[PDB]
Amino acid sequence: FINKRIVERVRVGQILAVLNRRFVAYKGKMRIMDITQSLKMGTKLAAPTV
Amino acid sequence: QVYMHRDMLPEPRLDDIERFRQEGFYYTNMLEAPPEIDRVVQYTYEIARL
Repeated sequence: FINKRIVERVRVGQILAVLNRRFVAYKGKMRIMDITQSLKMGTKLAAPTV
Repeated sequence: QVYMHRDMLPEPRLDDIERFRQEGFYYTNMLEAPPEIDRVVQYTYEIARL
């Protein structure tokens, strides 16, 4: 006994009845970059912070 | 006492060429008197960076 729907007998009228998740995607023009390597002691920012 | 201000070079007219030649026309950037303190804006490094 599993209590999870691993294999289900479904009629072909509801093949695409599993489309219930919302997805987002960035467009092709955008770039994704990491800035964790910019944490160095010599850096000073223009606007001071508390 | 060094200031930055927008000024234009003089363009004197030639009423009589001999009379204009008689006087020693010349131009300077020397200031006879410093500008009024209520018409000057002070910049330091911090405000420029901000």
